[PDB]
Amino acid sequence: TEFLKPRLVDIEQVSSTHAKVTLEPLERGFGHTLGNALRRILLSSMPGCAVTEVEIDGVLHEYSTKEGVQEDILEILLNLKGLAVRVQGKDEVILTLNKSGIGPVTAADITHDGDVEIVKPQHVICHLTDENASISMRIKVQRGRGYVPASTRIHSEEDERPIGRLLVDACYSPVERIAYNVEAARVEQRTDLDKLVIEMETNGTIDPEEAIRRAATILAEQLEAFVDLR
Amino acid sequence: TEFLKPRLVDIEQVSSTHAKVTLEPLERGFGHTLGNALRRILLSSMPGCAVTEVEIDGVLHEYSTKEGVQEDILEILLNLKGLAVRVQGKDEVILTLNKSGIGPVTAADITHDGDVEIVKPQHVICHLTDENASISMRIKVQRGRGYVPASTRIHSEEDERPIGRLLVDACYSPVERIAYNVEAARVEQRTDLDKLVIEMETNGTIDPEEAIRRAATILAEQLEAFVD
Amino acid sequence: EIKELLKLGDLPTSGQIRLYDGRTGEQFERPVTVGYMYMLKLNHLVDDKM
Amino acid sequence: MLNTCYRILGLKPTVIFADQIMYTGFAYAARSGASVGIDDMVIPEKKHEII
Amino acid sequence: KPLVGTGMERAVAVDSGVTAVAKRGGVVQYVDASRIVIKVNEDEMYPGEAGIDIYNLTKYTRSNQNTCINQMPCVSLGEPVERGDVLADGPSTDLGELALGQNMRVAFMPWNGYNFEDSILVSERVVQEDRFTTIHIQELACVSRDTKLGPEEITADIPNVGEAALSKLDESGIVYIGAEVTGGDILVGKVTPKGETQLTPEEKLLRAIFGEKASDVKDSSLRVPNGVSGTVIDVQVFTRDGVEKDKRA
Amino acid sequence: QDVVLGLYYMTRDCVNAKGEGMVLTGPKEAERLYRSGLASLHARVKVRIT
Amino acid sequence: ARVTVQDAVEKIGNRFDLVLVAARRARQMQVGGKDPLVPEENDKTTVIALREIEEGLINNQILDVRERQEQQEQEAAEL
Repeated sequence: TEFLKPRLVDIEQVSSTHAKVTLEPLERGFGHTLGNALRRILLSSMPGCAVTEVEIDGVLHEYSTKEGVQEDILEILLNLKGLAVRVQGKDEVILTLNKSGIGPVTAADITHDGDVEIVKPQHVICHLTDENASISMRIKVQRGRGYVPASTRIHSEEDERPIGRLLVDACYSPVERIAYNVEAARVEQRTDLDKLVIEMETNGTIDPEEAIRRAATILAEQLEAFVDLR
Repeated sequence: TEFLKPRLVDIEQVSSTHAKVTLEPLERGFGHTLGNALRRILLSSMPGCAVTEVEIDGVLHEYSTKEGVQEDILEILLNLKGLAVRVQGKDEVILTLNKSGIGPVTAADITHDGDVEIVKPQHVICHLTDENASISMRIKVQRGRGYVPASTRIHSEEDERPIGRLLVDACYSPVERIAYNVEAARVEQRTDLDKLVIEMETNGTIDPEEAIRRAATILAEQLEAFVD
Repeated sequence: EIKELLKLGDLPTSGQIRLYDGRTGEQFERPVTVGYMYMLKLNHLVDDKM
Repeated sequence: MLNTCYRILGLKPTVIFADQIMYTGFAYAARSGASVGIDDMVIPEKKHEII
Repeated sequence: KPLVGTGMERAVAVDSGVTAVAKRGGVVQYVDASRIVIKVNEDEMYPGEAGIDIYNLTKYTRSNQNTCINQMPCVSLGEPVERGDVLADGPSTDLGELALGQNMRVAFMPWNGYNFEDSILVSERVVQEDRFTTIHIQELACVSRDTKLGPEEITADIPNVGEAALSKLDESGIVYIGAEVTGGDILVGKVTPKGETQLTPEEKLLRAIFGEKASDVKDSSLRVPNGVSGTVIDVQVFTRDGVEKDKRA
Repeated sequence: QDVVLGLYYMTRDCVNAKGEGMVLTGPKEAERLYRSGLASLHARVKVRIT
Repeated sequence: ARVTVQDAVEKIGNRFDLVLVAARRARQMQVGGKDPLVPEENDKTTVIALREIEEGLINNQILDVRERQEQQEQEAAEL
């Protein structure tokens, strides 16, 4: 056993969404071993927060039309799925949005909770055309992982059935795109030994370094069973 | 987080060299994550011992022909690649093989070292046809892990390469073949789960179960850099 | 004209790219034709047909 | 191959053999990454000559 | 839109009549999901009237194949518009161009025989984006007729019913607009007269055991078809001239 | 369809390729050098088969 | 017996008389409640009947022997 462990070298954060992470030195073949196994956990298993429920006033269903609003309610729900939200303390927060007058309703119009950060405040949700028009809604953000559709969520719970509650497809996973590469390491005299560049392209909330840390933790927790129980 | 860990169920150990392993219930999408990631480490990165060098007397190179011997020297080297060896203490041992008369030269003809076990003694290495004929060789077994061929060694090592030293492909990782399958796991509510089912193929020096255990240990050692 | 347009986007003449298996991570043995085809969902849906 | 196998071995072996052929056949087809491009349709240089 | 069109897309979308087009060019005075009001330029505007065109856009409505028809405004608040431009996009159109489906990254290669005979392997991401998700508006009618024995009622008062079924109905016996429903659930409570039917002794026992004996009026309520399930987007009531009107009506 | 094409691609040989004229212990060591990435499926090789 | 019914056919001969024999034995375990000879191994009465034919336990002639044994024993208790 010539155990040679890699170490986190450099995190080239080009943007808050897109960041490269270089990794060296890796012994031959471990570059692709961790590369893919991590990519899989980073795609599907990464916990995140996502808009689960919405409840707009003057709205009985998502297919209706609201006066003084360019977008149909479905297109508003779409914008709320891609609303970047980070809940710090609790798993479930129900934010309130009341806004009026002529203006594109941005994410900053939502009343921020003590422990809730709206990561992109300039994110568009709805367009108010008429000055007389006012919009009011209650946006529930819950935490989960992966992607939970509204068609899978309308066939499980349904204990309380309040008429006026629109469910939304949850985009819980924060990682949008991920693709690991391999480059020259140029260490001491290892030569063969190289590195592993993990390029991540995420939303706002989950931080590149933090996310890779969590993904390696999930893989190590699955490996407990193969180390401990034989 | 609804973390659902699998646990080792039944280890169908058909032989000491072939054993089946059933895993359940694993979380959906982790069926092929660990199955392949392990397959890779078990193929190329596993440690074990293998014939690296041989040196037969009356032989200047591997292409020559020795009188009173059925197999060409290349076909003898092939038999030494598949010679199962376990070195207990040292990482490098040079075994001596001298034998004569009419007989299939088996692995038991090699002089066993204080700390060297030849695992299949009935393993054929060469056939002596003539009784007057006698074979002598010096077989170097080194340790490593995974599979290092002679092509990936002549390219890397450009150090001592003298004429007559016969280079043989080393099969150190005791694992000969390894395959993982996943179909579909049915549970209570989850129906998109999977049950990893790999059929690792070893030689006998290392236990199938042990090999898996080491490969998961190497993977956890890499996770030490990622803190959690 | 299509190959000329592919060079404007810094894409191959061939319109075939080296893809990699999502499951394993290793490459497929050859370049695979990839691109954007406008597809259509027909009315023959299985919820009605079953 | 399956006609040979049917007459030598029997029914059981052919059913398993036919399956195993199917499995490995699909798998290695996918490995190959065989594809269809416009350059794969080679026209002979001497077509306009023949016409 | 299609990335690889022919150019006939815009001819087809516009001539089909499904897209709301500008009769006269000018500046858009008022924009809304429901309607578009455009003020016309003096040169094309007629001297008599005010010269403000109104386009009340046809909204999420049923088709003959029970599919969706919606007109979305494709011009912004107070935008200068030329005559004969597309003010609002149809169900299968985008900025005037015809949009029958969606374009996507396709790789031609075999895959474990999951694309065996024209079998298609699609990513979860396409299903996740709900881009190939289709709307199916569905029309089910509840009719009170006149049988020999008497006229049929439409009330929430229905024999043999759990509170789960009557929960989404209102006082009149009609489901609320917006209420999600699944196969079995009653949409409109309809009850029909029945003669005093010969109850078999076993049935007469069981009705005398619980006490709830079947009334003169039986049951024929409109309920959601077996397996189908959606959200109620509208209810329309047609009462004959002289017959009792429900409070919902 | 794919099944024929796959066994066809497997069996068919090619000039040298990766690892030509090698010598293997069994059909399992052939899968070992292919999955290890040291030999193409089309390499001419001597193999011991029973 | 599970997938392949060739070994059961090789023991009787006719594919048709096999279905008739297997059904006769299936109906004994279904109604009469006879105990199976091969371990059940959690299979349906149909598969047990094939398994027993495959091994050479159930047969048209053997079933007539065992039917005559149960029948005539009761006929002897009468007479």
